[PDB]
Amino acid sequence: GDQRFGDLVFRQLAPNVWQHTSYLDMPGFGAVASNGLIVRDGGRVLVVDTAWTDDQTAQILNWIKQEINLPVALAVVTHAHQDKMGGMDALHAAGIATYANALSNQLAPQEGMVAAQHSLTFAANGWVEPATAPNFGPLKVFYPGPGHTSDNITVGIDGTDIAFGGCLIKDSKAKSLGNLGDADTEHYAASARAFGAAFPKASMIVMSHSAPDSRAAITHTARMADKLR
Ligand SMILES: C[C@H](CS)C(=O)N1CCc2ccccc2[C@@H]1C(=O)O
Ligand SMILES: [Zn+2]
Ligand SMILES: [Zn+2]
Repeated sequence: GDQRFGDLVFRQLAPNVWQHTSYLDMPGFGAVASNGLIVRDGGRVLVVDTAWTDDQTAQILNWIKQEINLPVALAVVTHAHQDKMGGMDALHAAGIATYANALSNQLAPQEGMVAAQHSLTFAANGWVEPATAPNFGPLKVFYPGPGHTSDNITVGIDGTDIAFGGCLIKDSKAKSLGNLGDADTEHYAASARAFGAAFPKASMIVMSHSAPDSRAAITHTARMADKLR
């Protein structure tokens, strides 16, 4: 199931949904996978998260051209860290409209990232303000609260069993929540539970640093975050 294309891996999760995976050495910790999503909506393609680098992100676009051969209408990126936004210039070079949380766009320069072209904002209960996410089709964007970072957002795919927790959610066997330097340890647990509650029909939880898991990833993440309060 893991289709290799250059240095990336693509895995079909549903008839119109694929996981993209790219790798970057984090010295002393290995070649770390980061996952995002590709969704076909009719005659166009939507991307969730870049790869770590421009070159890897251009490879995503080349895979899409070969395996889907439809235009990429937009991309949404889920926080201002390199695994999610490191390939912004490649998306812009391809003419793809890009979207991020307004706070991610604000943070991008200090994080060494190129900002997305458009900013998403969110209602008090986390759902995206629809005028800021035009043409998102089946992508349902939700801000669960601060957790892994203050800007982290999540995305469900309507018409599927899939929701994407990004780097907020760890798998059900993870030993910890990882680096907490940008994290909000007071609010993380509630944000993890809010993601679960936003997407109650998503039995397949996709996340950035582990393979797709059951909803036990959400409960385990929440329980780990409870430990930190
Ligand atoms: C660059 C990304 C942005 S989320 C990052 O910081 N990661 C990625 C996953 C990983 C794996 C091994 C060691 C550290 C990390 C670290 C973390 O989450 O702690
Ligand atoms: Zn991150
Ligand atoms: Zn990450």
